[PDB]
Amino acid sequence: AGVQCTAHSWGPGRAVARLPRKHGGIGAYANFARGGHMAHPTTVIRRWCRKVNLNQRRYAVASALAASANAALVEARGHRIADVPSIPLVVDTDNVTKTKDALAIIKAVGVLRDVERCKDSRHIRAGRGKMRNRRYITRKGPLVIYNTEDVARGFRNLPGVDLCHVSSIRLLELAPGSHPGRLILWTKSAFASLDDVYAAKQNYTLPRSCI
Amino acid sequence: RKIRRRQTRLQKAKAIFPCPLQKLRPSVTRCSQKFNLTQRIGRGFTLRELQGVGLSAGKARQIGIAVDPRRKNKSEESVARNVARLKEYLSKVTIFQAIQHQGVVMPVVNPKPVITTGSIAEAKKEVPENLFMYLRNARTARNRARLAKRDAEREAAAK
Amino acid sequence: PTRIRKSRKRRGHRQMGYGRVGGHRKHPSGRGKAGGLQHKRTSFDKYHPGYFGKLGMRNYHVRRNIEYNPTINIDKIWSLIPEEQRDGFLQRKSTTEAPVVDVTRFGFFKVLGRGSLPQCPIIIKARYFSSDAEKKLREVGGVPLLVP
Amino acid sequence: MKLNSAVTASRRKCRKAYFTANAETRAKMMSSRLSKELRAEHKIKTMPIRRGDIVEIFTGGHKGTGKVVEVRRRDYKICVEGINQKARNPEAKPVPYPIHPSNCIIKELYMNGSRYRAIKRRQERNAERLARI
RNA sequence: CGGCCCGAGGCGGCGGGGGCGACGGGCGGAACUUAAGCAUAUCAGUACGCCCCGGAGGAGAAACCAACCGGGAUUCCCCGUAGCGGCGAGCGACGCGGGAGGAGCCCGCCCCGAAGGCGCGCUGUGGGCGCCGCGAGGGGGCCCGAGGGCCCCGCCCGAGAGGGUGCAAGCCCCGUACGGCGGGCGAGUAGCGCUGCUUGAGCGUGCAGCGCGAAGGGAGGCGCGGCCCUUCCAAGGCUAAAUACGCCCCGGGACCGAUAGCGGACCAAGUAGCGCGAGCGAACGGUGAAAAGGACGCCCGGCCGCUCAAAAGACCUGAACCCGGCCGGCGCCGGCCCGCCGGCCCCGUCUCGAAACACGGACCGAGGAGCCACGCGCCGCGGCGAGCCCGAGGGCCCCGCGGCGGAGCGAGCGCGAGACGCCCCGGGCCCGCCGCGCCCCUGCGGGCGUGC
RNA sequence: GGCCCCGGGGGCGAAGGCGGCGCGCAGGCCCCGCCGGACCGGCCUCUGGUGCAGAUCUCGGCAGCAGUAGCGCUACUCCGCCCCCGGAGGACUGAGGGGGAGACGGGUUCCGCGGCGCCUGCAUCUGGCCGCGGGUGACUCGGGCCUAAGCGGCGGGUGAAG
RNA sequence: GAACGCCCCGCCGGCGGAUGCCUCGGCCCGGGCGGCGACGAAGAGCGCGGCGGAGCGCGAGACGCGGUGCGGACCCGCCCGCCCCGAGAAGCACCGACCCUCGAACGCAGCGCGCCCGGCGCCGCCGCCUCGGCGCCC
Ligand SMILES: [K+]
Ligand SMILES: [K+]
Ligand SMILES: [K+]
Ligand SMILES: [K+]
Ligand SMILES: [K+]
Ligand SMILES: [K+]
Ligand SMILES: [K+]
Ligand SMILES: [K+]
Ligand SMILES: [K+]
Ligand SMILES: [K+]
Ligand SMILES: [K+]
Ligand SMILES: [K+]
Ligand SMILES: [K+]
Ligand SMILES: [K+]
Ligand SMILES: [K+]
Ligand SMILES: [K+]
Ligand SMILES: [K+]
Ligand SMILES: [K+]
Ligand SMILES: [K+]
Ligand SMILES: [K+]
Ligand SMILES: [K+]
Ligand SMILES: [K+]
Ligand SMILES: [K+]
Ligand SMILES: [K+]
Ligand SMILES: [K+]
Ligand SMILES: [K+]
Ligand SMILES: [K+]
Ligand SMILES: [K+]
Ligand SMILES: [K+]
Ligand SMILES: [K+]
Ligand SMILES: [K+]
Ligand SMILES: [K+]
Ligand SMILES: [K+]
Ligand SMILES: [K+]
Ligand SMILES: [K+]
Ligand SMILES: [K+]
Ligand SMILES: [K+]
Ligand SMILES: [K+]
Ligand SMILES: [K+]
Ligand SMILES: [K+]
Ligand SMILES: [K+]
Ligand SMILES: [K+]
Ligand SMILES: [K+]
Ligand SMILES: [K+]
Ligand SMILES: [K+]
Ligand SMILES: [K+]
Ligand SMILES: [K+]
Ligand SMILES: [K+]
Ligand SMILES: [K+]
Ligand SMILES: [K+]
Ligand SMILES: [K+]
Ligand SMILES: [Mg+2]
Ligand SMILES: [Mg+2]
Ligand SMILES: [Mg+2]
Ligand SMILES: [Mg+2]
Ligand SMILES: [Mg+2]
Ligand SMILES: [Mg+2]
Ligand SMILES: [Mg+2]
Ligand SMILES: [Mg+2]
Ligand SMILES: [Mg+2]
Ligand SMILES: [Mg+2]
Ligand SMILES: [Mg+2]
Ligand SMILES: [Mg+2]
Ligand SMILES: [Mg+2]
Ligand SMILES: [Mg+2]
Ligand SMILES: [Mg+2]
Ligand SMILES: [Mg+2]
Ligand SMILES: [Mg+2]
Ligand SMILES: [Mg+2]
Ligand SMILES: [Mg+2]
Ligand SMILES: [Mg+2]
Repeated sequence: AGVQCTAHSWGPGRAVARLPRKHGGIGAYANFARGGHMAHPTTVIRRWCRKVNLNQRRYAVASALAASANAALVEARGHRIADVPSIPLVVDTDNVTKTKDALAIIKAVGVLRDVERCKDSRHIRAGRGKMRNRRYITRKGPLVIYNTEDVARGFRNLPGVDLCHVSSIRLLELAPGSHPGRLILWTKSAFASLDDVYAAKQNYTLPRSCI
Repeated sequence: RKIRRRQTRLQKAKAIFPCPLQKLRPSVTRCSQKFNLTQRIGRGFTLRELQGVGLSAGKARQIGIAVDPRRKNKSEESVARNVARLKEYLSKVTIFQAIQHQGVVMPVVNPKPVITTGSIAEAKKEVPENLFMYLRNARTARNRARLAKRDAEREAAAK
Repeated sequence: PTRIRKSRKRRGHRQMGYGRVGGHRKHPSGRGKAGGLQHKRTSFDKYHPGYFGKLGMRNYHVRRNIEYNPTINIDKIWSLIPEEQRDGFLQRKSTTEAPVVDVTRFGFFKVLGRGSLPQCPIIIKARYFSSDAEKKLREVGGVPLLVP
Repeated sequence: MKLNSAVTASRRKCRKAYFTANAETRAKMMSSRLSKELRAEHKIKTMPIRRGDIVEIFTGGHKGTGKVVEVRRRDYKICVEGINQKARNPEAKPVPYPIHPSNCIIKELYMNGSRYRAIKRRQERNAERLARI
């Protein structure tokens, strides 16, 4: 881009500035010329990824989970927890396959306003981003973690809900916006296999608790 | 690329069910002085090793064993280890709801070293009193002989 | 991140920290390491002794694993023994039951003599020994052995 | 959430698909409801619009019922009878205000052999689905 | 006059030729540039020119590596210094180790001799993913030109990816989730001498011309001659996979948003136009929901008014510079209500020194210049700590070798550190390199000391 | 990337434009009135092609100067009634022609009817301009044939090839 | 003094096309595919619509012809045409044909000519027909 045309400087003595010019006299090949190249063109060899040690990744997951179990950081993160029995919220659901029954459980436990918060917040974003396949924004609600129980087909449709199998937990889902305290609806089996998961992590011990 | 290769080996596994993806390969010793005491997977079994158990090159190839007629054994322990491997594999093979083995067949494992015991008295008779002097004599054996010859030549020529 | 860097605190300053009398030009000293004997000799002599010239014999192809040679000190010999049996070996020091340590199994060839050993007999099997390693071991009642 | 990966969720590609569509797709794109009575009778929810159908309009500034005189497939609109721009003369001709087919419910259908057959085809397929579910 | 040998014209069937901005193979082959000059060197075995295939190609089953308690055709990925060099500037492989993939074979020679593919051949044949289709579920009241808006009460949801519709729609329409069909072993050779190119290959890495020219031979990173050892069989041939890639089709994106992004978003861009020619090469996107794209009347283009929410009338909004008509008055800072008094050289730049008769700059808008990759040093912070570690690869999760650190010193044969100390600085002593008393065992070897 | 307490502000009027007050040392921010007619943000964390008076800068528009400088080939006049057409007068080109025709180059400029939006540096009712129709006929003229100076081809020869 | 010029105390007009919002276009990554030609390619010229300039398409069978399936009311203007339990407009997919001049370009040439009543280019392989030689022999 900018370098397919043919241009050379005219030199001094013709009462014009010394940039390269196309046959005819039009400016070219400068970042300050219309139709010139970039001063420093962008290139795909930019280092796009970054490295993190394995302990540090695990420690981030565990600190995000620790944050998830506080009735103060969950309320200060943004969710609606006024009518919930407990913040470590373990509910036996068995198999939910109909959105109507999944909504029924969420109501019967008390997470109905978080999902209504998510549902009534869908809008069109403020900028250029709506020409680039990011037209709508919705807020985020509860995260359901499951182990042995078919639930995704009953929970997925609901606005502001995400699904996570307990053996592979995602830090970007635990701390959306890089803010730690997410509201988590736990299946009984997932909440009971958590310690087994940390035992399956090999030559790993959890960091020391402090004051 | 990771997904592409996984799809290719899945297709091949279906095609050749219930054979394994891999051939039986021998256990061999790594080449350096630095990698001297541990084993790894080789290319094929020697004809001496096959003569150990009976099979011919064609017959072993048919029942699924890599055969390398260019390799030659370097000792008798090589043979004993690999004939044990062949013999045990031929034990564990069936020939025609069957089970398709995965990964490398009979992986090689290198055990961690354990500690042993003994007697000071029987240890001592194996070594002289001054081991460092013993070793130093062996280390400098050749150089001293050249110097000795040079001295004897000095005196001989100078009569 | 571009937004925390020195270069953008210089918007509206004409020259960008490079000076008005001197300025920013292409290569006012030359490219690379050139000039080390002529106009950079003060730098090269202050900071890089023995950068110019030749030293010693040359080998047209070095055998890396021939010349490889790992080593262990005698203050490390007792940590190759697992933790759960040293207490017993120390309590029942025996001429008839003595711990045997083979250091080529752990990947060392020569045994040097830095440090000291606990008061307990022990056989050590290596491929070569140093004089005071032998001295200290035979002083605590151990035996040096040569292993194939 | 979509799952099928041969189908774009790209606004540029979707808008270019909506324009520059071929005639059969455009005709299918120009559908409308059947009324409740025809829904009961034919057991079908939607049909492509046609000349000779009687349509009842809402949600617009031109509300009424009339017969489909013309179909403007380039524009995706339909010229209905009686629904016009307010003219200037007392004499001058009518000029149709173009209605978009999704602003209507079809009230009475033009029938012929092809219409009958395609409706029965669609019923049998919906029955296959209802037997599966 | 017939056969065999070496040729000539014609006829029949079959094959070749040209084409491509990549990837691949074979040749020929620069200079700018760096060395702060410049010849060797570097750039670069690159640009460019010529030839040749394919869907890949090339390479390939040891005249290999090694020195081990040894491996074992080819390709590709991870990993890391021997050496070359105005020994300057610069340049630079590889084995061992961890993975992807894995596959082996036959001609000449020798035996049979036409057993063959029989108008030939004994001058030797033959055998040993794409195509279909169904597809749920919202009203009532305000108001607007128009309800996808506001208020209140609901349904579908394996479907709340999205596009359209007169203003933000799961339920107005297309789609979206859930499924069906196809499915006995190679001669003008190897090698050698002279010369030219090439390589990290250094008294030769690989190639070539010419002269000479073998029999058992080749190799073991320093030459010559002799004796050994270890390991292979050149001068003939075939071969899948793991690997690389433009055009065109398909999907995605923290990318650009009309002077940007391709030169090219506009029914007619490599177009119009320019050059004898090789070749050079623009500018130009947007009415309105609907063309409803402008009634009637009056003067002789204008005025009235007409469509429409609105002229938005050749069209979205419609800034600046600059200008015309009406109205008011006659440079910055400060005091005072206001035309007085006081202060005030043209900025930017190079420079000892600029208001300079030093240079740039009529005005206005939009654009316009320390970013990225790799390497080196130091500092800060996080995790773990005599340890540490998302190689490659295999099943935002799980498993995963090197490597670096842990001991130094010496050209090298090689030898090889405890004794003190909150920390820092100094002293002392220990290890190696260079030298020297004395004692001895297995001896130009061990021990014990002295010195810069 | 998040939050914005029954789920952030918007045709009961978004972004932008033109004037005016207020806050801040300042970079700047906030509100009101008029235009406009569909999108926009405050706080936390993340990213960069991130801020103009100058470069004889690039592209576009455009002022004073200014109603300024400027508009060879002897020549027109009267009437019908324009530099066009007609009649009458007065002149010119001066047979190496401001005449009549070909070769090359141009390519429809040719003809008839109609016209004045562009052009015809003044005008035009003129026209090589614009619209619509038309138009070049060979035994004997030329080309086709012959050869000139030349150019190509030739079993082959040479070169890494072309 | 007026006027010219200048500043704006405000109200309207011009000229110009910035800013804002929008986007059937670019660019980057990944995945497919890897499919031309003497049976005449790539490319070039000329011609073809009822009223037809450009671009797409097509080739004297020319803005297209036929066969098999699907589809089922239109065909941008003016005209035609179709309309129906099949009578068939738009549209889609495969398959069969037509396919002017030049071009690897093939009777010579490039627009003009032939030799002969089939037709008439170069190289190579295998066969075959007809032949030459003071090659070797008979
Ligand atoms: K260029
Ligand atoms: K200049
Ligand atoms: K200049
Ligand atoms: K451009
Ligand atoms: K770690
Ligand atoms: K993590
Ligand atoms: K904005
Ligand atoms: K500086
Ligand atoms: K300086
Ligand atoms: K310089
Ligand atoms: K330089
Ligand atoms: K340099
Ligand atoms: K130097
Ligand atoms: K030297
Ligand atoms: K070259
Ligand atoms: K050069
Ligand atoms: K030079
Ligand atoms: K040079
Ligand atoms: K040079
Ligand atoms: K050099
Ligand atoms: K060079
Ligand atoms: K130098
Ligand atoms: K494998
Ligand atoms: K609608
Ligand atoms: K020979
Ligand atoms: K030779
Ligand atoms: K070299
Ligand atoms: K050298
Ligand atoms: K010679
Ligand atoms: K050697
Ligand atoms: K060598
Ligand atoms: K050598
Ligand atoms: K351009
Ligand atoms: K200056
Ligand atoms: K100067
Ligand atoms: K000066
Ligand atoms: K100045
Ligand atoms: K100055
Ligand atoms: K002056
Ligand atoms: K002056
Ligand atoms: K002056
Ligand atoms: K100056
Ligand atoms: K001057
Ligand atoms: K100057
Ligand atoms: K000046
Ligand atoms: K790491
Ligand atoms: K030394
Ligand atoms: K950007
Ligand atoms: K003037
Ligand atoms: K006329
Ligand atoms: K040649
Ligand atoms: Mg210039
Ligand atoms: Mg550009
Ligand atoms: Mg300063
Ligand atoms: Mg300087
Ligand atoms: Mg000097
Ligand atoms: Mg130089
Ligand atoms: Mg080089
Ligand atoms: Mg190949
Ligand atoms: Mg070289
Ligand atoms: Mg552009
Ligand atoms: Mg406007
Ligand atoms: Mg000037
Ligand atoms: Mg600007
Ligand atoms: Mg910039
Ligand atoms: Mg400046
Ligand atoms: Mg005269
Ligand atoms: Mg004329
Ligand atoms: Mg004029
Ligand atoms: Mg004649
Ligand atoms: Mg045309």
